[PDB]
Amino acid sequence: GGNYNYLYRLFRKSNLKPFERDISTEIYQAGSTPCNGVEGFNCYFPLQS
Amino acid sequence: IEEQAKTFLDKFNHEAEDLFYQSSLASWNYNTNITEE
Ligand SMILES: *[C@@H]1O[C@H](CO)[C@@H](O[C@@H]2O[C@H](CO)[C@@H](O)[C@H](O)[C@H]2NC(C)=O)[C@H](O)[C@H]1NC(C)=O
Repeated sequence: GGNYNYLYRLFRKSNLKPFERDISTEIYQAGSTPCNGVEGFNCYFPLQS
Repeated sequence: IEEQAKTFLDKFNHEAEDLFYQSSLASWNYNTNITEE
């Protein structure tokens, strides 16, 4: 049925420094636009499973 | 802009591969063992 408890990050502003760690979940940001916390056109969560 | 389309497809390429899997795995269980359930 699928083990959906193992996630990974697939969007970030900039690549990590070595041995750096980032557990935030603040929404992403597509083309120029606000998007005050809410998916939609060009914008969406940063974690997949 | 074009870089917005690349980030659109990556979101697509991850959600589709799992939803196509289960939708084709359930078509296997019907094809090799027929019930109506
Ligand atoms: C066809 O497959 C289904 C499901 O894969 C089988 O139905 C039940 O499967 C569960 C497993 O989750 C068993 O615990 C039940 O005992 C099964 N039902 C019955 C009536 O045995 C079904 O058995 C398969 N078809 C055949 C002919 O074995």
